[PDB]
Amino acid sequence: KRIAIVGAGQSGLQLGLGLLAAGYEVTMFSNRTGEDIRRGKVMSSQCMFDTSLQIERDLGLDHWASDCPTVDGIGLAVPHPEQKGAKVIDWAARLNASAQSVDQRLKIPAWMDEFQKKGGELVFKDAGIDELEACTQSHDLTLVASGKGEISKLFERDAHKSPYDKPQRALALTYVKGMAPREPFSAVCMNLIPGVGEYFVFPALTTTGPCEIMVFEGVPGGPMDCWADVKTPEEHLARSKWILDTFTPWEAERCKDIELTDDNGILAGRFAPTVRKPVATLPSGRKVLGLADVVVLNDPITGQGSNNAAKCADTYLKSILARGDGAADAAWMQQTFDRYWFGYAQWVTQWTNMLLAPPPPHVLNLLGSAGAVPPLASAFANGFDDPRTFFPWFADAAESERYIATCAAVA
Amino acid sequence: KRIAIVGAGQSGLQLGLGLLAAGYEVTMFSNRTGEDIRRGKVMSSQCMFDTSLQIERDLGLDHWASDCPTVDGIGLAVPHPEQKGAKVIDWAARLNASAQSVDQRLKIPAWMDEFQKKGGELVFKDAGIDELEACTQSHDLTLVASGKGEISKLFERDAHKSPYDKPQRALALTYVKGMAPREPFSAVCMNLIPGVGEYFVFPALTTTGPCEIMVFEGVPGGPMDCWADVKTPEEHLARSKWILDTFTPWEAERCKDIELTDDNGILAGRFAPTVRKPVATLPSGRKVLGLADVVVLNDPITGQGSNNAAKCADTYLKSILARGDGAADAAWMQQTFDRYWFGYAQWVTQWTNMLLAPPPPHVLNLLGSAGAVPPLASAFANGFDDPRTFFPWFADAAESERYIATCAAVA
Ligand SMILES: Cc1cc2nc3c(=O)[nH]c(=O)nc-3n(C[C@H](O)[C@H](O)[C@H](O)COP(=O)(O)OP(=O)(O)OC[C@H]3O[C@@H](n4cnc5c(N)ncnc54)[C@H](O)[C@@H]3O)c2cc1C
Ligand SMILES: Cc1cc2nc3c(=O)[nH]c(=O)nc-3n(C[C@H](O)[C@H](O)[C@H](O)COP(=O)(O)OP(=O)(O)OC[C@H]3O[C@@H](n4cnc5c(N)ncnc54)[C@H](O)[C@@H]3O)c2cc1C
Ligand SMILES: CSc1ccccc1
Ligand SMILES: CSc1ccccc1
Repeated sequence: KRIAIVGAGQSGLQLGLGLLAAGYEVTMFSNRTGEDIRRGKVMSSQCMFDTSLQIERDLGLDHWASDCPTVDGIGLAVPHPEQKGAKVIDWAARLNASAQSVDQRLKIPAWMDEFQKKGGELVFKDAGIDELEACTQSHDLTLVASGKGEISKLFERDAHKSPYDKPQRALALTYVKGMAPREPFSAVCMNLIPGVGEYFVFPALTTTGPCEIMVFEGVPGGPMDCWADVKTPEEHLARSKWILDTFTPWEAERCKDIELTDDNGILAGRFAPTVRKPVATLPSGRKVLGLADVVVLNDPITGQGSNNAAKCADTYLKSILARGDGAADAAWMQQTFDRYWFGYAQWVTQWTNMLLAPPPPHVLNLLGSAGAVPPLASAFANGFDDPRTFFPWFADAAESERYIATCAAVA
Repeated sequence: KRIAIVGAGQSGLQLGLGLLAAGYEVTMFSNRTGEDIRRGKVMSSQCMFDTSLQIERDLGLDHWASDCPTVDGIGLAVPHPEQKGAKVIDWAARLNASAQSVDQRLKIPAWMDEFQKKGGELVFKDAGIDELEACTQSHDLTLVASGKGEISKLFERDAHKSPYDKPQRALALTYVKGMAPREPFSAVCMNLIPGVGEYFVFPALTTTGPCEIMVFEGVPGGPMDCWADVKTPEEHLARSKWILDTFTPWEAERCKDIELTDDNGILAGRFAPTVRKPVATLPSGRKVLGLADVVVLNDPITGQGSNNAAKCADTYLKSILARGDGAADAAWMQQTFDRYWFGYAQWVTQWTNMLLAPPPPHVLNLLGSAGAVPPLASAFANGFDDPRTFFPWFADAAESERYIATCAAVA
């Protein structure tokens, strides 16, 4: 009945609040104050689809639902190789239920406040092995929910579940005000630049109100691997507009008057997709369980990290509650992760790792057919809510043709 | 806001009650009265695992939860080829949360009563095309939830999702009183007779109170394809005991004083696993959507039909509620099924169709290893709650060896 969590992030706080509500005692380690998180740099574009949002609703944690703009569809565009400034693919499809992007700068600090108000023990320290050794002696279970923090490397990389050992994209974020709203409905507007990268943009809620978030992913060494020489916010905004002018002029028409939401509404970085073994053993022989990005870390190209974090914390909470007074031993830890991985995250991860690679012919045919077969576009869009629904037709050519036929027959 | 359902069974009634609670008008066609169902022959062994049970809880429909015996684990035994009357494999593992088997003779008629009390329109008739033509003119959506009824063949068989066109097992059920309870916990006791068939037994609740349900599955033409000459209840009970004496004498020790719960607590039959296309078009050109066993029908060897029905009706209810005033057209119908199939039922179906075939070597090694690696036994047992968690390690030899290693490392 006493649980410790290292890392006051999305999964750690969602889990901790769920545990307090179920009557557990929870100790949490945070390496930052709430206000420094609110005013520091953005961490994500955190587009959460309806199933993830519902996990939050069900815990009573959808505190921004009324004020956050809804994201109501997915759009996909590809530049026309010949015609200047035109697209050869340009379609959209509605989500069956809205997505929402609530800035983690808002959400994480407010959930830290709620955690304390609900009786959690917040401890402020950059935690290391010594804190984990202490926690495992005074608590029935200790989780590491540290995201991309260095302590996450305590867990052993799972080579067989990690096909990549290098970053597959160069990343940047720019949060802006003044973008022309998308009509007639909002969407994740996905621009796929063949051989170069991707630009995604959608509305969100941040610390100065509603905005849109521009998301840039560049094939390393290509024209959109282009943030190294950017050293000021102003240079960042300018490089952002430069990308749209150069590769997606249709989107640049929406951005004639964009400004940064704030000077810290920017980010640039990269990382390798990595899966890790969930059970780490400390020097003392005691054991800790990794959560969410500590054990399954994906490139953001499919917008699944925050969705994975919510779904992972839900699965771990259910497993803790079902265990009761049972021992939180390594077997239980491993089985808890196994259910998440084999039941769900392996399919999110396989799909995302496929999309980082160059698209094979059957995939380009799927993307093209979706522009003329609205049921297939709808399947694409709503697959973002449960990427299991892409298999096997997205990854295999013969099955892709069968599914196109199924969709065509009901259009 | 007006919905018609043909077939007053598990999925149709669960869906109908969910719809009434959400404010819809629901018309339902039943081909039997509630009392004739309560007193007629058994229809299933309906072992529902925790996720399915929770769908019922969440709708307020767990009316027997306190009185039904819990099923708390899974056991697996294989006879020893040499040693007489002994087993070469004999292990068990606890379920993380209980399963329960509430006889459909109890559940379906009580839910019919509740359906009427909550304002549903129950119509008593053996429905055919004429009723479907009428319903599609007076309702916004018409579903066919007819199980193995003849009208289910209105929907087109999906050859590519149906590897079998003949029954793979000869089936029988015997509901009994007086069986020695399993100690120290209850379980689905699975007896795998190599090359012959399977005997499963577990506690349940029926119309005369708590019982156990014996489940017999025989490879066609083999020693357990043995119900053709049985023509009375007494002969049925006797043939049931004969099987245990001949192939599972360890189970016969529990059955020295068993009696039928009632003369209609017996069943024998067979059918081919079949998947169908979800959208059927009537002579008028109007369309209907199939539900649960109408579109995905599996052999009962994995105990998944009632679980699939609950999960299918949950997915369809969520899809209806999300649609709102949107058209219930063929595309929406097809996408609703697609989410069920690609997201979930394809994996239940692939797993079950593999187990009907002879077990390959890596599978026999998995079953053997589970007796000495408790984390692998636990994975087997709790996989019954979400068969997605068997992939890819159950179906591929190299991945099975990797998972055995993972389980061994935390034992
Ligand atoms: C550029 C980018 C774009 C993204 N876009 C999306 C999107 O559109 N949709 C989506 O679903 N996901 C998106 N994500 C992913 C998502 O933001 C993360 O996957 C999610 O935050 C993971 O939650 P978590 O709990 O695992 O980690 P985090 O939310 O990162 O929480 C980890 C916390 O632990 C802290 N910590 C680290 N080390 C220690 C320590 N020693 N002691 C104490 N605390 C420590 C960290 O500082 C942090 O506060 C994006 C990510 C990036 C980088
Ligand atoms: C031997 C056996 C053992 C089983 N064991 C298990 C187990 O342990 N666990 C498990 O999870 N599942 C088990 N099942 C499967 C499970 O019982 C079914 O999959 C489940 O009942 C399917 O629900 P449904 O709504 O699709 O169909 P049903 O529950 O069968 O409902 C269909 C209804 O429609 C009626 N109907 C048919 N035609 C018409 C018509 N023209 N008009 C009106 N009504 C009509 C039928 O009479 C019936 O009442 C077993 C099945 C069998 C046969
Ligand atoms: C930031 S990349 C992405 C893709 C899809 C949905 C949301 C975000
Ligand atoms: C009736 S076969 C079976 C198998 C597993 C669980 C329940 C039933």
